[PDB]
Amino acid sequence: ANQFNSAIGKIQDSLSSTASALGKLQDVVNHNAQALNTLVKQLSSKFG
Amino acid sequence: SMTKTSVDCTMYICGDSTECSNLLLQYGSFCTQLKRALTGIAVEQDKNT
Repeated sequence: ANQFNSAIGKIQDSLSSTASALGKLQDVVNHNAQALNTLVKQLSSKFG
Repeated sequence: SMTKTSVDCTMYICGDSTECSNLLLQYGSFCTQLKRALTGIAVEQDKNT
């Protein structure tokens, strides 16, 4: 009970201080955001 | 892992002429997506090792 409760408390302190562990899920937002923002800039170019 | 390659937009399409690069900027982001896709392969080839 000293080992298990202290090990799960380090997980809660790491996710609050550092957001870099969730950055694999942040790329899934960023792969969808950079695909939509590049697709809407196709109308500005004159295509020849 | 595979062989990591990179393709330039300027040297492959244009022969370093001034008339080729003027009409290349009207096409825009066509080779910008193709350059960053091969960059994203070469990051993941190092993650496989």
